[PDB]
Amino acid sequence: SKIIGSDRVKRGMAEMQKGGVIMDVVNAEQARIAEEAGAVAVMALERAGGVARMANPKIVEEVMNAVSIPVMAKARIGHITEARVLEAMGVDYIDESEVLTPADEEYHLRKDQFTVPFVCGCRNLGEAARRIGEGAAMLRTKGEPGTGNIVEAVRHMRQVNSEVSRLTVMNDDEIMTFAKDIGAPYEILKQIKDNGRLPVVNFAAGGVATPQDAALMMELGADGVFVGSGIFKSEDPEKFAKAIVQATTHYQDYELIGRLASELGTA
Amino acid sequence: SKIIGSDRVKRGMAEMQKGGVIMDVVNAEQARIAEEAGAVAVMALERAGGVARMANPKIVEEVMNAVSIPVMAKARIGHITEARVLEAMGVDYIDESEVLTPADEEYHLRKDQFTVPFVCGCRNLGEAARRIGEGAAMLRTKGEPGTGNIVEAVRHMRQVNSEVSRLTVMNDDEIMTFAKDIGAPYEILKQIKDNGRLPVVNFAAGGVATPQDAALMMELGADGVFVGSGIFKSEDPEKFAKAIVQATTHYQDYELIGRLASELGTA
Amino acid sequence: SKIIGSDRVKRGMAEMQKGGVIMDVVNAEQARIAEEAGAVAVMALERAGGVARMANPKIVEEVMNAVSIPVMAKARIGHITEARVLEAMGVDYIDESEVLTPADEEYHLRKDQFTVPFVCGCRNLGEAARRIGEGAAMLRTKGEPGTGNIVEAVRHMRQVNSEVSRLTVMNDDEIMTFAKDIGAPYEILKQIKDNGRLPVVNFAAGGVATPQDAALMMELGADGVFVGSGIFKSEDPEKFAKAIVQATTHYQDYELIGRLASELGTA
Amino acid sequence: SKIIGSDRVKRGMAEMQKGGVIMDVVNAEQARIAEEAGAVAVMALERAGGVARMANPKIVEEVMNAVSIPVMAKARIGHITEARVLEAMGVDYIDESEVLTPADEEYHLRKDQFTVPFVCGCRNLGEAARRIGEGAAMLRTKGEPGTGNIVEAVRHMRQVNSEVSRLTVMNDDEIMTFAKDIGAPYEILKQIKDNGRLPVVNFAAGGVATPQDAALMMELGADGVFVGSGIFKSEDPEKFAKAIVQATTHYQDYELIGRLASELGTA
Amino acid sequence: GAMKIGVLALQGAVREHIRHIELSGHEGIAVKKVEQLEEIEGLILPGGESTTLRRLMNLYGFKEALQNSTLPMFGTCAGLIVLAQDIVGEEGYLNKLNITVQRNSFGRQVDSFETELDIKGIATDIEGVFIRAPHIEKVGQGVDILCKVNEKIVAVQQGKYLGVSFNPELTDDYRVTDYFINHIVKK
Amino acid sequence: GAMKIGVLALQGAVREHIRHIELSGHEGIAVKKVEQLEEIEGLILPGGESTTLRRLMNLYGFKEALQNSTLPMFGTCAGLIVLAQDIVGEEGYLNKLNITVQRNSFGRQVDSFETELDIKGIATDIEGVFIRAPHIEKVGQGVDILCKVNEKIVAVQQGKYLGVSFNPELTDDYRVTDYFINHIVKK
Ligand SMILES: NC(=O)CC[C@H](N)C(=O)O
Ligand SMILES: NC(=O)CC[C@H](N)C(=O)O
Repeated sequence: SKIIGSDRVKRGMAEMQKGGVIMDVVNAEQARIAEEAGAVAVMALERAGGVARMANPKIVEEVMNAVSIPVMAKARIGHITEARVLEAMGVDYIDESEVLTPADEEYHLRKDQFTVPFVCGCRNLGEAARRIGEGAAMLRTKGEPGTGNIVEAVRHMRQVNSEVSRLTVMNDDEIMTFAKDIGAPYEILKQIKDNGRLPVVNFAAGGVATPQDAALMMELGADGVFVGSGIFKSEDPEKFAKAIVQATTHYQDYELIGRLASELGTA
Repeated sequence: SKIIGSDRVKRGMAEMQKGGVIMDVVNAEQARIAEEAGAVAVMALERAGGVARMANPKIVEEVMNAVSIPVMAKARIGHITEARVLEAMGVDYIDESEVLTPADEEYHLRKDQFTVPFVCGCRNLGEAARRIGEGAAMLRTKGEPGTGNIVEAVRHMRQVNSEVSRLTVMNDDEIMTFAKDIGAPYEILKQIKDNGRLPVVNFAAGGVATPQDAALMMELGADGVFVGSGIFKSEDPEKFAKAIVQATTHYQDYELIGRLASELGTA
Repeated sequence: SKIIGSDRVKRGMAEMQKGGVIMDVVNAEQARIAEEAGAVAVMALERAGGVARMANPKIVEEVMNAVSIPVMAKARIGHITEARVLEAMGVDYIDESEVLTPADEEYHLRKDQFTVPFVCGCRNLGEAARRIGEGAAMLRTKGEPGTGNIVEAVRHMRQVNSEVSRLTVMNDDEIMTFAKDIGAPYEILKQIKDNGRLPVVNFAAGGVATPQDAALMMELGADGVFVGSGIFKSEDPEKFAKAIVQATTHYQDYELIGRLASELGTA
Repeated sequence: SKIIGSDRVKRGMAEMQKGGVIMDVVNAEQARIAEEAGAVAVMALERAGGVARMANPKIVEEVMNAVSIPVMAKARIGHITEARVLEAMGVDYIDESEVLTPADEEYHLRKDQFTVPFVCGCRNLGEAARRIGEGAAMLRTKGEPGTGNIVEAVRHMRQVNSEVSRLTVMNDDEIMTFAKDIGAPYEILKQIKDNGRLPVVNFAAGGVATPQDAALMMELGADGVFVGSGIFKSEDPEKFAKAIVQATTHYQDYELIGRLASELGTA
Repeated sequence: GAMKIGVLALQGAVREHIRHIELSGHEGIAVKKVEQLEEIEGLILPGGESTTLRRLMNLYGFKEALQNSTLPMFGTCAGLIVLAQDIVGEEGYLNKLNITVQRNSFGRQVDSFETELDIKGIATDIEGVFIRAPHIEKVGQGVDILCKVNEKIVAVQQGKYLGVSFNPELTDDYRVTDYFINHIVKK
Repeated sequence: GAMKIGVLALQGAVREHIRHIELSGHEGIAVKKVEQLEEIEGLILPGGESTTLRRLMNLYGFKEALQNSTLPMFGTCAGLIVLAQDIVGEEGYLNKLNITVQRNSFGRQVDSFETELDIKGIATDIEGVFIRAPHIEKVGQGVDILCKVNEKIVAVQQGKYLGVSFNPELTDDYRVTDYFINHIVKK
């Protein structure tokens, strides 16, 4: 028939997204550059100074009508009606983002009620498994957004990777208490060990600011790169985004990465 | 065909056991009294003085061949081969009992690998849900065995009952973190809320020593009573067990309970 | 020529020892029973009451001349001349045993200087790797000797097994600090990951007292069983040792284990 | 044939570098001054104000094409692709530098995978042995870069020197736990005691700012001097660098050092 | 016997296509450089973002190398777009399939779906997953129409070229890659 | 083609023998019950404690089943002792090899060693490991003496039976098991 909303579709939308970089975008003209630079998707957003909300539907529609690649918008943590409004607009992905000020400091969104896939941040296997249990269809590292410092992205990626690698070879008798120790749903950990890998795609997000530490994320095991607004803080955002795409796709051609870094020259 | 080992069979063996009392037994002649007194099953066992193990298979077979009601034996916590040996003997139920000295102070048994149903002790919804996730097919209160003090049985029963009643009417948005707070499998809590009751039978066990606090357990919401060796510590174990059966089945005929208590007269 | 003392010979003496049980022995007549019961080796020893030393060479020679299976003796921790004297007598294995009162509370023996293989106790991958680095050619669990309580043996076995399983699939970038975290030689951890298994044989030792928890050790991943003097504390030590051998070799024939347990009947 | 990448070549590149000073450099003309002043190598770099990264390959190539002496560049801690890009450019040495913002706050680089030798900072024998185990082919003191205060360089040099001198005469029985106490690979400590000296070259780095405390480093046991801002923050970098070279090579001609100090006269 | 099949590893679900190649009894090669094209006997253009894939192919000589290559090709979503001669609203890329294809014919991801597909010559119950999938608007001469959904065709085959709008690599059913390798590359 | 070879998994280095069987291109079966003897075409009596091995075989019908079995056998240390017809100081067990063997001819473990062995018909540089190994005192009619060490023979072959005093399973050299499977079981 038409099995719309099945978990396989939700997570396949992101599983056939790996290998590329999603750069965020403020206006239509930046989305043009992002599309023509090789981005696999754009993160439509509007902007320690106040309270961050959803980006106005007008600006999200402006970004949507300008590109043919998928556009994803950010919603507040646990904000039901915000995610519902973003779903009504046809947004391809909602980021239950901790970057925006949360709306429910205790309970996350009920992501399995929606027909639009969600992406959430994680710092260890516990948070990742909890987000998956709540219905998330994609994962990224929390990192340190707006700092250009890759330390937190590396830490979170390595932590979750080491924990899932431990679980893939962990005794069946010890899994339950393990789920009790990291505060994770037990059936999800059993499914992790059965499949042998993380049941969903985990991207890198946060301190990515150069092609070097963009290729480093793929070298470390990430499936893709979430890049912030630093692209449009350089002297040439077009060449910067192009170099980020090149370094993300060919993360082991070191002479290519060196040339791309030589071309760029900003903070 | 022959769908043997399905979870429904495991937990139905105990679901069509509620309303009766299971008293433990040391030898065949005590099992005779237990059967002819109205017990629904017997707990075969051998004996702060040392380390408690499995009751010798010889004594378990002696108890088995003496009665037609189901006989259940106790195995050490996390003891794989002990539970396997009890399974090979055809024992109807294995009690992953904390009364015996544990064998794995960290990890419980992998109960879903066995084809024999298990019964485990619990003190709150967390431990109960963890035991269910590990594959337990029956639950009882930990209580205070060997003391005749009903305080702990009452406390555990009331705690688990209040927690499951809270979960039956708890918001769907709040369940996940709830499972994180009590350290319980999340899908099991969702199934609890969906079914509206505890997915398995919960008996009382511990301080039961008189017909009064045996009927009190049924008044509190328990489905049955686990009675220890105190029956054979009275002047007339036959009349004592008969009165316990009567008070368990008619836990609201207060004049009957009064007469039965008047008949008995020991510690 | 005659490559005597090579590490492969030291650890092969124990690698072709797995699958059997080594029971300790006090006098020649107990060693007769141990040999004729199926033991793979005997632990010659003499005896919270004082200071434990080496068993008198006279009693070790008495045990040696009575059996054709290998005999191993216990030496104090870090006691150089004690291990040297045991080596001069031709003892097949020296147990740098924490059961005896240590001689060097800071530094263990320099085991790679000897031509006789050593066996040491461990509770985690750290202690095991440290003992291997010092030159140990065999490992056992510290457990709780003289208590009959299997809890500590289970805990140590599961801990070391889970840690080595984690290391076999651990990222190459993370191993070094891992060795820093558990206090282990780094090259030994690299060799563990390269070989895919623990580079030496790890036996169970301590709370083993029944055939059930003797087969449980093999079920858990142990390669063999170290049994204490409890064998000669029963009514029939011959049948007890025979049943321990049977349960160690066929640790998954549960009806056989049940019959052997039915035969035995002591504390 | 062509045994390229052998550890002896890696560490010989630095072993035949001792006795001279490596001063860092920003642009080609400063590398000209460094070469014409007697420097044995230059440290190409670009710049508590932000996050420090790799120096742009363009500026590294500008420094490379300007001098015939070896040029070394700095990479972030644990930054795989950064060190790989510096390796692809032919840089003679990569400094896994703690001065730059790290990229992996937990795990250092896997230096033995590279064919280019690495230099790392250390403050005691523990850190030095850990860096050597990870594959470092040169060591320097962490010091206090950018302060001109020699206290930390003296402290680190004296600490590592006293610890290696202790290890050279330390009992063979006590080394293992020693490696456990300082958190160091045990085989590396055994190799240290066998060779009688540190298996690699240890330079001074940090508070070097005058010819006096540049000759003091050689007097203390250092094999060379890493100079940061001590030259390119004075009024006359040419004469300053020349005097530093002279004082480094003749660290015991005190009248010469006095004359060189009389010539110089800035902060 | 064991054939080496290449998957364009520039972007997209390359691991799934390599797994499905390994399920058919052959070896998979994730091709990122043009030289590797000389080592494979067949190429699979995997599912991903057609814009990113075009931008990556235009920058490493992949467009000229694949426009002149005599290698048989199997394009899924995006790969079908890359293989087409014409694209509604845009321009054709590799010009391998004499068809006109429109991108994102259905709704966005909130309108992606799964279904059963009866592909002519393969199977009657292929598990097709459509994720913002295109549809083939028009066919040329010599293009066999293998499968359509609501008069909108989604699976075609022209000689040694195979194009599908759905992504079979996301499922456990590997019959499409098996058919491609055994009846196109092996011909 | 792929032959199933059994290793007596009662006690001893069974994992090493199974690994060496897998290195020769065949499947290994760790036999613990008599019934499994009906599923293998060859048997390896692994190295271990001959006393424990005898006690285990005497208790599950293994002695009677193997004394009457027509299966070819490869005995290492202990296995050679079990296969012998006579044992100095004791009594013969399976009575398969017409030889007289003495247990623990060398010193104890403080006298175990490694060496190079030139086995007649296999290789000239077999890596032999002797761990309290026995030696064959006397041979009968029809017993080929394949290898001797210090005038004390340690490797013999009688028809479909192969006996060695050393343990090749502890090394990475699998030529002995390969020879056994390809020139004794395959005959
Ligand atoms: N392949 C996909 O993910 C479908 C959407 C994509 N933008 C395309 O049409 O090529
Ligand atoms: N196989 C071995 O470990 C050698 C010693 C053993 N007791 C025997 O002679 O059989």
